[PDB]
Amino acid sequence: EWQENKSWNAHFTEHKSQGVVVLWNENKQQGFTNNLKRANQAFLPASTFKIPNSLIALDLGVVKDEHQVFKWDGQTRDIATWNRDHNLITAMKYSVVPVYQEFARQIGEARMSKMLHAFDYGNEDISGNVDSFWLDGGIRISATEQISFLRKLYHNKLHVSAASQRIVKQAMLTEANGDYIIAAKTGYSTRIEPKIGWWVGWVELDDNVWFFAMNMDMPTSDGLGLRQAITKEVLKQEKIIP
Repeated sequence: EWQENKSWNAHFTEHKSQGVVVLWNENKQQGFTNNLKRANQAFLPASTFKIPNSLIALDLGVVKDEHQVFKWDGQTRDIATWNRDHNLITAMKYSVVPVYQEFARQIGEARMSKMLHAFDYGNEDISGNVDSFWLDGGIRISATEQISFLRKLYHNKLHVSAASQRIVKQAMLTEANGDYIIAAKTGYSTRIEPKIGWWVGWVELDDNVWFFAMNMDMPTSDGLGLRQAITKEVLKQEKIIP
């Protein structure tokens, strides 16, 4: 049910990179990766934690819906797109950390901990500050664990409302055309070594769904475009996208 495909290493080597891509074929119930060991290594989730954070904040009524406006607190920060008003759609699109830090404080430690246990998310450990544990605390998740969590979200089987799950899946929409749809989230963990980049989500076709999770070494921010580019080279090679 898990097969290793070392030919995908060519895509990492040609881009002067090191990492893992994991794919799951939903119709055939089979997994594929270039590296079984790194596929089961657990890291900080960084901004991929926006998926479970959104679901918990909607189910508890901390966020009313995808149109509610969260006003800029007034403080300038290094990322320009953060210095304005946002809704859930634009906060996910531009990875707006301060909006999600406010969500976490309103949820509080006790509810965050007990809701994550329900989703069986990684090592289920939230030790550290209630508003940064996913950036520099004790929570850890592997690429094969991201896939388990995403399949449950896709089939509306997490223990929250169907409506909450549909709103978060809409907010993950990244790309669509006549050939495929991609729903996904990026991450970048820089506070604790080793510094890594993430991309997790799925490709919906007419007759099948392909789940994916990838992470890669990211010693500096110059390689961030490679999260998406290396994943799309694997998808083209396997004939999932043209």
